[PDB]
Amino acid sequence: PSGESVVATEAFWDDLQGFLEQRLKDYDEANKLRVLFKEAWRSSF
Amino acid sequence: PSGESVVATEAFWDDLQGFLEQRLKDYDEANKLRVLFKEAWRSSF
Repeated sequence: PSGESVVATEAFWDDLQGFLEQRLKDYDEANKLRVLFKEAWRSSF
Repeated sequence: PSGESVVATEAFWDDLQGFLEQRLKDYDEANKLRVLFKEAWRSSF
């Protein structure tokens, strides 16, 4: 992986939010960041 | 943690990029995303 196709996966963002949940201790906030970061990644194109 | 003060830490973003490195298998790409996502988080304010 060069680092893109995996980022384009729901699995990536699920685990990404999983990490966010671990650190932030908040599902909803981690969810907000999952979306925000994914949209930022979308703007990376 | 409500999910913000930890996100405001370099440690958070370091581990965040660590996760990105694990999945993406690329330090530079993971770094790009660390910055991008952090700037997105900045725009969350």
